[PDB]
Amino acid sequence: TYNLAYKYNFEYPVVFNLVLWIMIGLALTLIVTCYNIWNMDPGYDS
Amino acid sequence: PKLAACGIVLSAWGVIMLIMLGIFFNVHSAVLIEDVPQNIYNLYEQVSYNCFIAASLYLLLGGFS
Amino acid sequence: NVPVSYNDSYDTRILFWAQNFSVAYGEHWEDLTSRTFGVQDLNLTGSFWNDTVARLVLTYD
Amino acid sequence: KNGPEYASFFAVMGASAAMVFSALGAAYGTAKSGTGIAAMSVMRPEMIMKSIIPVVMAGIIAIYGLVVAVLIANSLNDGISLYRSFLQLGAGLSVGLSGLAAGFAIGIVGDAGVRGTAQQPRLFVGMILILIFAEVLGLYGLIVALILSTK
Amino acid sequence: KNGPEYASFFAVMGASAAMVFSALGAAYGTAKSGTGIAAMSVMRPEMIMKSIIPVVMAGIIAIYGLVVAVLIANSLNDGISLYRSFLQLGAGLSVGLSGLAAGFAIGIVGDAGVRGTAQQPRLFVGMILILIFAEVLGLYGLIVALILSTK
Amino acid sequence: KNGPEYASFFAVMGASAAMVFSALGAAYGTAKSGTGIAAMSVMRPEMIMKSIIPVVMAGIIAIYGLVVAVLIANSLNDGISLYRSFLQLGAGLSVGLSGLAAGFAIGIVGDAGVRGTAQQPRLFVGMILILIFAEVLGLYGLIVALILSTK
Amino acid sequence: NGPEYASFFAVMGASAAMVFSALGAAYGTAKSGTGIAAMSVMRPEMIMKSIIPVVMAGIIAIYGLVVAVLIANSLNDGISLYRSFLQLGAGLSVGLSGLAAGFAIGIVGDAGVRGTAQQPRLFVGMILILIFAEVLGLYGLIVALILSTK
Amino acid sequence: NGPEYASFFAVMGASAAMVFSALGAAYGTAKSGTGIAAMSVMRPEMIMKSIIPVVMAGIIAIYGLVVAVLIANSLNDGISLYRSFLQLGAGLSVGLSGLAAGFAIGIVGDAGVRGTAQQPRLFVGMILILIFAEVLGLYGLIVALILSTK
Amino acid sequence: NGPEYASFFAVMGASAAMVFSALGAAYGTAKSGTGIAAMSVMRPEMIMKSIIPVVMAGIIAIYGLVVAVLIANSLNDGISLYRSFLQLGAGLSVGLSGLAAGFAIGIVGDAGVRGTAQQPRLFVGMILILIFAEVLGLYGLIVALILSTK
Amino acid sequence: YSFHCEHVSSENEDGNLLVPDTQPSLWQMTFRDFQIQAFNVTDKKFSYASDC
Amino acid sequence: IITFPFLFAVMFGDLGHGILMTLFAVWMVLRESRILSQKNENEMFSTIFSGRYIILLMGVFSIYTGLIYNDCFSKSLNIFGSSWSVRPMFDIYNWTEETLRGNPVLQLNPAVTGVFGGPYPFGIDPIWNIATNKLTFLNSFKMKMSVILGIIHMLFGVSLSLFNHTYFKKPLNIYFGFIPEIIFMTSLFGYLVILIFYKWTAYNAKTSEKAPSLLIHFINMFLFSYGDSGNSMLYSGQKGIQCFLVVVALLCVPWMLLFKPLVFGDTMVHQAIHTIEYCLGCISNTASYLRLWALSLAHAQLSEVLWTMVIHIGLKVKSLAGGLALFFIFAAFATLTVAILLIMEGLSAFLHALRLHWVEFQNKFYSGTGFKFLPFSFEHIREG
Amino acid sequence: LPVVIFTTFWGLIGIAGPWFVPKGPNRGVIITMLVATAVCCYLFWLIAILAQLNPLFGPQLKNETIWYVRFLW
Ligand SMILES: CO/C1=C/C(C)=C\[C@@H](C)[C@@H](O)[C@H](C)C/C(C)=C/C=C/[C@H](OC)[C@@H]([C@@H](C)[C@@H](O)[C@H](C)[C@@]2(O)C[C@@H](O)[C@H](C)[C@@H](C(C)C)O2)OC1=O
Ligand SMILES: CO/C1=C\C(C)=C/[C@@H](C)[C@@H](O)[C@H](C)C/C(C)=C\C=C\[C@H](OC)[C@@H]([C@@H](C)[C@@H](O)[C@H](C)[C@@]2(O)C[C@@H](O)[C@H](C)[C@@H](C(C)C)O2)OC1=O
Ligand SMILES: CO/C1=C\C(C)=C\[C@@H](C)[C@@H](O)[C@H](C)C/C(C)=C/C=C\[C@H](OC)[C@@H]([C@@H](C)[C@@H](O)[C@H](C)[C@@]2(O)C[C@@H](O)[C@H](C)[C@@H](C(C)C)O2)OC1=O
Ligand SMILES: CO/C1=C\C(C)=C\[C@@H](C)[C@@H](O)[C@H](C)C/C(C)=C/C=C\[C@H](OC)[C@@H]([C@@H](C)[C@@H](O)[C@H](C)[C@@]2(O)C[C@@H](O)[C@H](C)[C@@H](C(C)C)O2)OC1=O
Ligand SMILES: CCCCCCCC/C=C\CCCCCCCC(=O)O
Ligand SMILES: *[C@@H]1O[C@H](CO)[C@@H](O)[C@H](O)[C@H]1NC(C)=O
Ligand SMILES: *[C@@H]1O[C@H](CO)[C@@H](O)[C@H](O)[C@H]1NC(C)=O
Ligand SMILES: *[C@@H]1O[C@H](CO)[C@@H](O)[C@H](O)[C@H]1NC(C)=O
Repeated sequence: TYNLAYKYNFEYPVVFNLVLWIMIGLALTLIVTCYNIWNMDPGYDS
Repeated sequence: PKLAACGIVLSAWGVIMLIMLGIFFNVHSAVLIEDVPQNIYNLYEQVSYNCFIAASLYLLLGGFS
Repeated sequence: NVPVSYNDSYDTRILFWAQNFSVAYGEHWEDLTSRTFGVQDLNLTGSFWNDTVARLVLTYD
Repeated sequence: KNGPEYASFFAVMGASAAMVFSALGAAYGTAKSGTGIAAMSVMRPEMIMKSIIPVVMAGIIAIYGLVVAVLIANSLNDGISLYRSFLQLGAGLSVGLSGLAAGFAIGIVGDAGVRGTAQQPRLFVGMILILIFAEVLGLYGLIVALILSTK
Repeated sequence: KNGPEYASFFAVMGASAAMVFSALGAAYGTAKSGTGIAAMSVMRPEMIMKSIIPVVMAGIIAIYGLVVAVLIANSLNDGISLYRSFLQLGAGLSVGLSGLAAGFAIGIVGDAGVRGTAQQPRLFVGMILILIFAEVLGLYGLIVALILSTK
Repeated sequence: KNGPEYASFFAVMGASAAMVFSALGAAYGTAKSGTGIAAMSVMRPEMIMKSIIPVVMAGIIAIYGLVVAVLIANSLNDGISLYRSFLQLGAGLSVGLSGLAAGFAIGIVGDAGVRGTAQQPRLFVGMILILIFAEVLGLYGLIVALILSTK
Repeated sequence: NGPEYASFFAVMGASAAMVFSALGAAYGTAKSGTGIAAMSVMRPEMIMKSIIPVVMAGIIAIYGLVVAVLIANSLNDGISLYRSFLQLGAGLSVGLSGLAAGFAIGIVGDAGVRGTAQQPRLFVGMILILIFAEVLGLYGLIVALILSTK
Repeated sequence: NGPEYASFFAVMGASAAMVFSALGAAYGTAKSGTGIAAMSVMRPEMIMKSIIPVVMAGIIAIYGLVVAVLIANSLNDGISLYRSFLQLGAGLSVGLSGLAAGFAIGIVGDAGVRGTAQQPRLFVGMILILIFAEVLGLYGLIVALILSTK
Repeated sequence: NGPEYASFFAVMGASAAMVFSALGAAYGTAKSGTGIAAMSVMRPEMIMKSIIPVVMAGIIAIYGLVVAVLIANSLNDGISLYRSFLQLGAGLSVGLSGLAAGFAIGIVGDAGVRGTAQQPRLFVGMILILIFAEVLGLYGLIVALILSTK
Repeated sequence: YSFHCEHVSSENEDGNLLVPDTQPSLWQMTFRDFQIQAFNVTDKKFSYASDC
Repeated sequence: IITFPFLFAVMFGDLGHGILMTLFAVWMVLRESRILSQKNENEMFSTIFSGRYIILLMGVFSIYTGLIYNDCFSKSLNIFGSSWSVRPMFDIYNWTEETLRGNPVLQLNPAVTGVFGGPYPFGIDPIWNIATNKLTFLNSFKMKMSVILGIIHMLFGVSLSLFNHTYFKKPLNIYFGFIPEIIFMTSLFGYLVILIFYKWTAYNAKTSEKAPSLLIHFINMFLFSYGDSGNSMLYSGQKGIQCFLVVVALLCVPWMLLFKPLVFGDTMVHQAIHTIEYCLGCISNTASYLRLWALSLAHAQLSEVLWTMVIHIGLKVKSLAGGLALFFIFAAFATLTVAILLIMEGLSAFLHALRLHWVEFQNKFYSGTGFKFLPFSFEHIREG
Repeated sequence: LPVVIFTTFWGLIGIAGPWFVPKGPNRGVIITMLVATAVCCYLFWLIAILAQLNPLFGPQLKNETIWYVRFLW
């Protein structure tokens, strides 16, 4: 009577794809933003 | 010149700081119980024996400098 | 509390657990998880086993 | 009544991204225009206190994100509904990424607007009028975060 | 009749993406064509207030996304159907990414137009004629976002 | 008769892509071939209004996508079959990616055309005859989207 | 209480409040530290008045170390999934908004100390821009406080 | 006791405490080691005094050694999932904050010894900015000892 | 014993200790060895004096070989998952820290031998920097011996 | 392996696993948890679960 | 002269470094005769010697605030105290020898009789330094005291702006520049420092485990949403008085704006900047005083890591600890506590006690366009 | 109670402080130095003895430090 399954919720493909395609949509938006401020090129001789 | 000059102010601090560490371990202070691996008081004085022979060892560096 | 467990030999066979077995005829909802996995005395009339076909019959009266 | 246990994840990501993406816009408006102060001030020292208007107008962008990052963080309860937490997610992106654009525009037109005032002082009343249009992009995104999050 | 729990995600995304991508287009129109005002200012400073036309054209792009971020966020209920929220996802994308394109076209023509007006004053009637064509790209996305949000 | 609850995702994604991808092609042909107006305006200012055809012909690209995206948004219905909604995703890709690429060729030929007409005015009937062939490409995507959406 | 993997998102808020904040404090020190080395060959008297963008950028690491202590002291066994997501958003909003304030100090403090060598009037104006560039790291702190008390 | 895979996150914090801190200690030694060669052809007397910015980067490596020894001595088969998540965040916050601290040392130590060749007065000012970029690795030490020993 | 897939993570610690310390030793002998060729045209005397960055880059390769033999001799059919996680992190700790140390040797050893072509006073200073880039592989060794021999 | 799912209810909304043969069905049932195994039950307990 | 070494001492407070900071400074003032005989040295002895009296007052003040919270090289002292007593915990709570296993970290109980009596005559009791929940007490104390020092130093700065008007005889400037400024600060922020003082005296450990939070009730003043059973009210009639204290501050924005320009286009727009740099600036100035809590925490945490990792390995050795081990441990410890814990922490606390005067104190009264006197004299020609 | 003791022992300086001051040219500075030292240092003590008065927590002690100060206090 032992060895019951781990109880994944029924909406597991929804919550997996809501987290995955946001946290790599907010990481690519973060990486592209911090890439442009790192390489700013203000112009500095004077 | 400066390595001879920096050594005396470190030794003058080395005798002041480590003597007071010797007296604070002789009185068996309750704040310093992390450094101890009536019987426990004897370990405290042992560290005070340890500190003092290094506090006196900084006097030799003062005379050498 | 424990799952339903049918056996024909000394070895055990098909076994089935649920947390809320509930049925409805028309619009009357009747919960049956208190008569199934706790009562320990089920009417498993023909619970077949053949290693390629198995049936689990639960009857409630 | 009470939502699921994962439901407050999306409302927290609307609270952080309303401050992360709006500080990343206000950092571009401060850095790109503030380097324009360092090049202008070598030849015209009298205009170092009138040219800090593009760095105070990019500082309102981070205030636009801080207000709704607090306002989202007060509507956070244990077990909020999944509908109520997507509103905080949709309010955080619509003010962070909107203030990221508003801080990128203020940095560009604030940089050129103070490179040009060192050669033409009549530009300075026109530089404010473009810095007003580039600032209300953070204000337009604010009043969508005020409408979305308060439902 | 009632929609699922995750159904409100796609409509609060179209509320944000109508404001995020239209402010990202209005900021490109303000930055790229605000760089050109500082280039025409150093030689022809009478045409400063008359050259704010390419940045008031990009300001209408920002309020195209503000209207349908209010039209979507006021049409939100808990448990809206999955069809009724998919309508307001494409109503947010077809006006954000249309105003994003129409802001790339305003900022490029507004940059070359006000730098060519400094050397040829007969271009100002032509630049303001191209900016009508580049502003109705955000308007064609507005009248397809209103026809999607209302149903 | 009633399809799945996510069936209307693919039709609105075709109504969005019919307007988004056409506005990107209409903004390329306006910004690229409107940059070419300001280069020929400085020396040959009498050919300004005659050379607004490559931003007019790039504006008909956007009204090809507006006609399809209105027909998809009017043929939308709660509980559409999964067959009928993919017919309007293929109708959105047929006029979306057509107007994206046909609006690219109006930009490149229109920018190269108005600079080669201002020096050799015999090329004006030769520029408009290449732009016609790049504008019927946007109409091949239109009249195959009218077949698919009304199928 | 909560599940066993609930304490992962809270220690990713204690780490990312120190990783992403010491990365912003490193960029404000490195990009402006080359501003001191290029300036001082011309004007070697301002190497004590002009290290103030380095000292200002040494607070972005301290703003993240403070949040990484409130999170790592509120960690106990069996925190809920709700209370652990609050400490993840308190660690990103003070780390990635300290990465923003470390950019705007490192770019302004670089060019600001070149322009102070050629003209000493900029010192009142350069220190004023570093006020507006440091409060981006402070606004992320007071939204990390309002999340971590819940 | 905990699950079978629970020791994966604690050893990954024992490796990343040494991997990412040696990657910062190498960039502080390699980037400021090319600055010794460009300094050498002008001022040969400043050789032994310019080994200080690679000494400071050498302490970044032992900041990650005293956390990787600390994790790899407290390892046991069957540690809980909570206790091993604490040592994953103890190695990520002392490695990636020593990678940032070693980045800023290699940049102000490279440019600092370029300006020391043209002017010897910068050497007391270069050694000040090397301290402020050193404590970014020390701030990651004091948040690693909080997370690991608790 | 343990599961059937358990020996995968120990083999990927035996091979990552080798192929990442051989990539560090590749960059050590190739980037410094291309500086010996540019030094040789004007100073052909100190050719044998300049194999020291190439020798100390080969020490990094035998640091990874010792751990990879030590891991591959501690393998059994059916080890625990805890033991094979220990040797994965013992392979990354000497592989990816030897890749950092071998990158640092190849950079300062390249600029060092091009600096001793124009001034031989750098030679006693070039070797003293390379010991600091040598011990980053040695620190990765003594954490790999601690992790694997548990 | 065994099966496990969280909703094996009837009354088809999007993806409910128990579908009736004719749609005006009088019977409806609902499992808020579910775990069944056949043909390899060993030692009177479930195996690893092939989840739904 | 007082408040700048005092604000340096709240964020750099240590009795051990309070000894070293003044002993470096007493050496620079008692031996200053032979130092003026020398021409010049490096700027680590030229700029430091020019401020030899500033560092002297930073030493004697940080001995005091390095005694309030005990913190002497992160070690603490007993002067007639330790009011937390562990022995009643073993007796009345029926709390036997189980300490060994079970729970290895055990927390005391203040509500049971005998454990806490008297709040330790002078300062912070040293039971916290040997506790492991030390930081969750200090962060409730050092943060709330960073606003108490942040309001009464900024209310003192606006009280010096009244005499900038009544001496120059500009009584118009009082009724829009001092009276609505002191109403806007006392109703919002001067109520906050008496809301912090209220929670210290009202709630004890016996009653009110459901204690209110001061973060929420301050935000719920601005956001008018009142009524929720999560956070109980601090006192009776809180919805009555706090709605009054916010609406008296709301009318101060028209009181500063609409009633000054009646004397026009540039005194309405450019002098609205004088209101909005005070309107949203006063909130961002109060929160800017949290940097004397962050620096006080980062200095107190750096003092542990040089003791419990450098000194402790030289101390916790069984047989040969104080011999050849501790001679080289302390000589490397004395270099690490000077170069890190006294130079950069003494310079990080130096600037952020200085920028709190330039921006958060000299913006309320100090305008400062200025022109220096520079009298013609021969004091340039001293010896060279 | 030291609260009624230290209110006048830090109240001597600042009230009897300006009463006994020499008539030199440093009167306006030394009185400012004596009064502000009495205001800052006493209020620093005042907001520290009020934090521990009516507390809410207890010192979480290590296990070796459960039985140790029973012999020491
Ligand atoms: C203060 O008003 C402003 C308002 C803002 C922020 C937003 C909306 C109103 C706008 O987003 C809406 C959408 C568009 C619209 C209608 C704006 C009017 C703008 C102002 O007015 C043009 C100009 C103003 C500079 C402009 O007015 C010039 C003074 C000018 O008068 C000079 C003329 O030579 C110029 C040709 C003429 C044209 C541009 C309208 O206006 O700025 C402004 O900040
Ligand atoms: C004012 O904006 C105009 C139209 C706008 C706002 C709105 C949408 C419907 C439009 O968005 C879409 C693009 C309409 C469309 C697809 C063409 C309409 C074209 C007009 O009809 C030629 C020209 C054109 C008449 C005119 O602009 C030029 C004066 C000119 O006529 C001068 C001629 O000498 C030149 C030869 C001629 C070309 C067209 C033959 O261009 O403009 C406009 O009125
Ligand atoms: C190469 O062998 C040396 C160290 C090695 C190999 C260290 C590692 C293996 C690792 O085990 C150690 C732990 C890395 C480490 C923590 C070194 C600390 C200090 C030493 O002490 C300054 C210098 C020092 C004795 C000396 O090399 C420098 C030449 C010098 O110190 C002396 C002077 O020229 C110069 C004036 C001084 C400056 C900057 C004041 O730098 O390490 C050595 O020598
Ligand atoms: C067999 O391959 C050689 C070494 C190999 C492959 C070693 C591996 C087993 C490796 O695992 C390591 C690197 C073992 C090791 C550490 C050898 C060190 C030096 C070698 O010596 C023993 C040099 C050395 C004799 C010689 O090559 C140089 C000419 C020189 O003798 C001349 C001196 O001017 C020079 C300064 C001195 C320095 C470079 C050591 O070495 O050679 C070799 O042949
Ligand atoms: C769930 C949301 C995740 C997806 C959101 C993506 C939206 C992206 C928004 C902005 C990214 C653009 C930032 C790059 C700035 C460009 C700089 C430049 O071109 O000068
Ligand atoms: C199940 O096994 C037990 C134990 O051998 C046996 O007594 C019982 O009769 C079996 N069940 C059936 C229905 O035969
Ligand atoms: C689920 O089970 C609980 C008790 O186990 C019961 O009270 C409840 O009625 C069940 N759900 C339904 C829908 O019957
Ligand atoms: C098992 O039983 C089923 C149903 O009675 C039957 O169809 C099948 O042939 C049987 N198989 C064997 C191997 O007896």
